[PDB]
Amino acid sequence: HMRKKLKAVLFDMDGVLFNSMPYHSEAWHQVMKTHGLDLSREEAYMHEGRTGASTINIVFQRELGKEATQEEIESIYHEKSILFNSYPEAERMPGAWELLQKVKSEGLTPMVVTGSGQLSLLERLEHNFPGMFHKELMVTAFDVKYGKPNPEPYLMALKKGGLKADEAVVIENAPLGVEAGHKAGIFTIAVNTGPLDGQVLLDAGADLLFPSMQTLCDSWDTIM
Ligand SMILES: [Mg+2]
Repeated sequence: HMRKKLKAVLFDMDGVLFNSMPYHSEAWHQVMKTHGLDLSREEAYMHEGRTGASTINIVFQRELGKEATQEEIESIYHEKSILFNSYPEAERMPGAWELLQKVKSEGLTPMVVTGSGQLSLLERLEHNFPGMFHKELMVTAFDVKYGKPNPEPYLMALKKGGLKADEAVVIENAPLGVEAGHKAGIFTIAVNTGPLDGQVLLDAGADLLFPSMQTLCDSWDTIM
């Protein structure tokens, strides 16, 4: 019955639309090294979904026992962007385009809800997923004060789309993201695209779990 109440599907970008997480984790790891801090690739994955600013500050708290200054945030963030974009551009997660076609064909509105401030990725959405997304139906780092795992971004999305929590579904791949969608009170589907135990996504409050975007796409008509 939830099924025909649906009006919008809310996608995270990294690890859901683009296969960028290998790169994000590498870039975080490396830029932290340069600044003289230990952030493993694995921990970088655990931070997926946060804004850059929130990530940097938390790493500073866990490692040095203090806040990062505003200048430290901008400086590390700029460098992280350089490192990220110095890799061959991230490609589409297999299945993402085909699922978006299924979503659109069912008359549903695609939205992006992301902690990303990476303009290279944000501006590539249209080129990769043509006709799917619009700026006014997106939430990015630029919109939020807190970001995931706070529900704030997902609540902003509902409002931007003029939706009620029961008129939406969230597609997330990372625990902080699942958590934010869940706390926004939205039915949340986890897709385990990363190197994580699918359990951690269930623990974060995911209503359904899939191993890949392809599997999710294949089972889209089964979902209720
Ligand atoms: Mg993600």
